[PDB]
Order: sequence, then C-alpha cells, then structure tokens
Amino acid sequence: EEEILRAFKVFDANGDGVIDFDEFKFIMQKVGEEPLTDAEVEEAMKEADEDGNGVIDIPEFMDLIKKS
Repeated sequence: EEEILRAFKVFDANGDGVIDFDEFKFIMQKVGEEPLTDAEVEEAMKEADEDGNGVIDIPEFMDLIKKS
C-alpha cells in the first residue's frame, strides 16, 4: 500500500481515484504551461491502461505491477 499508493495516488489528478490521458499530459511536469516530449507521456499511459479506453482506476495499475 505505501508503494502502489505512492505512485498511483500521487498521480491521480482529479482526486476522485481516476487518471485519464489528457490529465496525465497536464500533471506530466507542471501546473500551468506546457514543457513537453510526447514520447514519455504516451509510453507511460499505454503501459498503465489495461482496457484500451484511456482511463485508469487504481485496481488496473496494481494488477499490471503486482501480478507476480
């Protein structure tokens, strides 16, 4: 819970428990202006979405890391 909550619960942009692709682009570096490389943000959200919809709740993230 310290490991998985550390990474996903810090990443959760809205504070309700879900992350989307465009809000991942928002939280990527900043709070305001854009300072980017698309490859980092695109690779990270492709690795984290299990369903192909473009949204993530904590249960998805923890299954793709913790399965073993």
